[PDB]
Amino acid sequence: KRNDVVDTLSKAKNITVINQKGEKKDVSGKTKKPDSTNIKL
Amino acid sequence: SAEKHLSSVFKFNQHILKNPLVAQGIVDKAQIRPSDVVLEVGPGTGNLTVRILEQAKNVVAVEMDPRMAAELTKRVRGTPVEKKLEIMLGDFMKTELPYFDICISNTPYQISSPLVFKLINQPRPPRVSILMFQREFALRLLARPGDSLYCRLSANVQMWANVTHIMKVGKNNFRPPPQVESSVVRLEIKNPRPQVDYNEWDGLLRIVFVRKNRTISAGFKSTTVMDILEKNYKTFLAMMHDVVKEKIDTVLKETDLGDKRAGKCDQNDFLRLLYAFHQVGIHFS
Amino acid sequence: KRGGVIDKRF
Amino acid sequence: WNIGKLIYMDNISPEECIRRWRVDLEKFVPYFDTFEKLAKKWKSVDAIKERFLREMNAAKKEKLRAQFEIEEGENFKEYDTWYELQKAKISKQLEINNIEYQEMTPEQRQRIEGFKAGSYV
Amino acid sequence: LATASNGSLKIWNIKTHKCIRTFECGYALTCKFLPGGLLVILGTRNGELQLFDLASSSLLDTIEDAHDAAIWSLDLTSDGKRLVTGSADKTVKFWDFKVLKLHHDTTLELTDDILCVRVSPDDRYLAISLLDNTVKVFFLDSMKFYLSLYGHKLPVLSIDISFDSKMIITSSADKNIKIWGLDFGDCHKSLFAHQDSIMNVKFLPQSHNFFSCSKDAVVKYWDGEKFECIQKLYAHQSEVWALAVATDGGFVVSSSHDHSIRIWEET
Amino acid sequence: KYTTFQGSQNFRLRIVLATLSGKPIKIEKIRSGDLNPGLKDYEVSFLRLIESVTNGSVIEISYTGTTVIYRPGIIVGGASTHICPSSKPVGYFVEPMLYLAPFSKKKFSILFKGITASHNDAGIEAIKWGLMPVMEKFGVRECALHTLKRGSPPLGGGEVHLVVDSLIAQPITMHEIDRPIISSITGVAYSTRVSPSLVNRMIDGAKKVLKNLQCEVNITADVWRGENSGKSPGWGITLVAQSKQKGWSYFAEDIGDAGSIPEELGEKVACQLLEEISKSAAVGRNQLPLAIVYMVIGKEDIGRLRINKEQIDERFIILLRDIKKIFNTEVFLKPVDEADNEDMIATIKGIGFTNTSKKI
Amino acid sequence: REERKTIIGKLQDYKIDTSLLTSSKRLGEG
Repeated sequence: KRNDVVDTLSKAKNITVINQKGEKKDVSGKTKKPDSTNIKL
Repeated sequence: SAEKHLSSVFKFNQHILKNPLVAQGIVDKAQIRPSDVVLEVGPGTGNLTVRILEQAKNVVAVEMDPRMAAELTKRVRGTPVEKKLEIMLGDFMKTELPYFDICISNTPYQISSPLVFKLINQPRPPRVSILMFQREFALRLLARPGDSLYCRLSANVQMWANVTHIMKVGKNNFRPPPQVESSVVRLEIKNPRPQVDYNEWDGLLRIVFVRKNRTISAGFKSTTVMDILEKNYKTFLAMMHDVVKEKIDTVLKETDLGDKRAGKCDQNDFLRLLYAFHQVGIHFS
Repeated sequence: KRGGVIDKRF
Repeated sequence: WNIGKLIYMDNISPEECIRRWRVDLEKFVPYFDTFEKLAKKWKSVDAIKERFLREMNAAKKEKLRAQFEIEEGENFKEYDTWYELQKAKISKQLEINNIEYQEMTPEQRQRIEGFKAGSYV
Repeated sequence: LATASNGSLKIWNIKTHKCIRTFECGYALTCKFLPGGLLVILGTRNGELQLFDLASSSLLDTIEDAHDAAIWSLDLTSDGKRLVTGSADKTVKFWDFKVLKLHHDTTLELTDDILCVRVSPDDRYLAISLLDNTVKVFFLDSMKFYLSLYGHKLPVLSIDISFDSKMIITSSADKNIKIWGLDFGDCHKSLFAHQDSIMNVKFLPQSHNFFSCSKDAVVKYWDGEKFECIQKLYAHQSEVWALAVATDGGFVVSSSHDHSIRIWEET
Repeated sequence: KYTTFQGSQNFRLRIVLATLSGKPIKIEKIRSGDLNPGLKDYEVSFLRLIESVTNGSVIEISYTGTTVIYRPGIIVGGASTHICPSSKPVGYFVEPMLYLAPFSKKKFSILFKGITASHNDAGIEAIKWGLMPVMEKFGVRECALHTLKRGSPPLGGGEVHLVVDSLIAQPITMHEIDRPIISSITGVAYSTRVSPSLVNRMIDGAKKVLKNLQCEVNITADVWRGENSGKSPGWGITLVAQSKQKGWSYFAEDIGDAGSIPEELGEKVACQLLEEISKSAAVGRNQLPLAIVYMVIGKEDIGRLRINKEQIDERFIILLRDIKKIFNTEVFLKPVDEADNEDMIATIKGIGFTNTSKKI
Repeated sequence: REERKTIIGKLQDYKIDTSLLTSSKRLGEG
């Protein structure tokens, strides 16, 4: 039944996963989300 | 690849309340304003979380069991309060938490002591927090000077916040019934934070609470207390064992604190002790 | 319901 | 120019009334002075401070005695039965009515209270 | 037509398409051209402000220490008496012409460097861009902060002010063009117009509609009312660095990394 | 026959007083000399609201619209919805219902739709924290104004729900002869369809004026965004001075237009509140009309309310003349014995009104 | 409290960093 619930977590968008290192990532495993010269040049 | 990442952070390995009044009482004593965002620790199924969401602009739920987070997700899916719930899954003692005005927690007892200070040290802390602790740990927080349970934890927490008992929760109120009784307390963090160094207050509190029912003078008689303190004085001069002995003697004599017991001392008494060492150049930490 | 507004304005 | 009489003489206009002894309720927000003038007027918080909350030891305690009366002293102010309490409230209210009427002038009193019972009319 | 690049300043007649006058200069970042065709102002990365007169065919005055950092943008008031300078120095500086030389009158501190400066056609207020992704609008008469525009994902590259002065459009590296209502600081709409960063967006004079030019070499016409691309016209093979619109709005010019200058005129 | 009134002055009160008194009235010469004579659109809307919550009332409008004859019925209340024309905000229509809501056969549950603020009418925060607490002092234990959606001008689109659960026979007699001591200043700052910075900027302005005070200041930031934030952007603040000793409150409110600086408005409203506290003794002037009306309709008993001299302005006089024409009650004024201040005590004998519509 | 206010206010006059100061946590090392 663990697989049946894991899809629910991935199904929902308003879930943020915290790893051991403390960063915030989405269920899929990707991190959920300047130099002056570079931006204008 | 949801299983790929969630399995790398969890292995997918609790006493559940069944008394509706305490949950209703907890939310009622929160006195949640409509324009307040609530950090909820230990949402569980969501019985407390749903009630908070009704009266809250936003609710941030933090969970440790991926099982229980989904049941929160399923309970609230396709509901008007779905947009107002954000679930953070994983350890939250390491992560820098967001802004929140109130904290309602069915807190895990293992992280009870870290949690109380994380709120206190949280920048711009919550104005009121309804936390549910065990009798032993809670009674230490509520312990007053001169009482048997008066301790370092009481002295440290009491000066950064005021803690007040709300209700008592019996072990029958949960199943499987825990071996210890439970309680609910309200923590009000002081604004502004009393301007005393966090380290210095701990430093003085610790050396005198090694034996709370023993005289403060004796607490400084230990050889290592002199050595750790002597070097601290060498730090003061950089930017002498007999001298630091004499300096300690004058402070305890002049403040008339050398003959009393840490278990029977108030905030002011330690503050005066904290000063008299600063004047003579001794800084604990 | 009894009574109401009678508007004879042209 | 007692305002009590000025109010009820319909012939005098209200604008005529105000000046002698010294616009409409559709506008809920009341009239006020210009912003910059108000800012200058309230540059300091004086003139209102009363409204907001071996010898010097005595000087502290009267301030704090009064503060205790203000802060939490309303919970501390005894009839045997609940019936006596209700009767006490009524009797106190009737007692208050008498004092105001005893203060009151006879020609005014009949205007407010009317012809009390016992009057031959 | 006034053309500015590194170490060179070129003036091009429209009909001839040939350079009437060539002016030596520095690493000019922005070019501005006073009313009446008497003068042109160039701002260099080195910090110098270069002023030329077409009749003189030479520089009048240079102020190397006008801005310690680069003058990343420059604009003029409608009267032309005050010159608005936005630089990497984190300070907006105002230069007032006197008889001709320029003297500094007032400076405005800011938390970040200035990407662009835009003075309204009505001259009531000045809009400032900064690196923190935030646009701020100051009253020009009083130099008091009026309102902010928040929420941009990446810094705004260009700010233009509509003729009615009710709306401004902020073009940012996030690739979304946002129109903002100044009366209350709301974003009426946001459009992902270009696949790459959008440099410049200009209101057509007397028209809410605007052109836009981006790094991916696509230049588009957008209707203010419909809020959709009127016309997609693609000519350049490289990044279109800047775009300028005629006072009448008859013709519009764009410059690309290919060194080709194209004149766009409605039929 | 009919008690006659002239002009549109205190239009809603004259209607409200008639409904409470049950005496038929006539209002004539309503904007006779104006180019557009007769009732405005929202005035007619108000009469429709009166008809909805009452039963058996006869209301007629002259063929020219300049004269109205009102024969009140009984207050019945019930559940209904009212669409408020843009010419006035919801607060204009919610305010008169407060005078009648506690005195109905059935509880008032009225859903109001329209603009939710203006420069000249009570706001939600005024009613919620400035007027309803006064009713609570008069014995209306359960009263609430829920805000479902905020609608700022000119498009509005808000939604506010009025629920008055308490149905009482008549107001308790008022006895307030002392100047309340203010314990703290509280308020709510709100904005719609705009960034939170605007709210944070007003509170900065308000705190600037009020920081000198010796009492706590805590102004709530209520930022409204999304579907429930209405159709137009807008922002405003309300500051309330609270005296926990006896549950008395003083408030001021204004909203920002296009071209204004939030810090200035926060400074003005914070500067504004201090003016009201100086001019007030027991109730604020914007609260006085509600306080006076409740006292006259109490039991046949003498209630006492302390009022400052500043509160006796043109608005106050016309209220006491309108009330006499209906209820024949005269408000008496006596000087206070103190010399530190020049307040006076308003003594009013209630007309012995009783809520006869209610089921028993 | 007023006595507390003097002490905490006076504490500002005598305040120093803790970076090099070894905490009392070292007490048990001996």
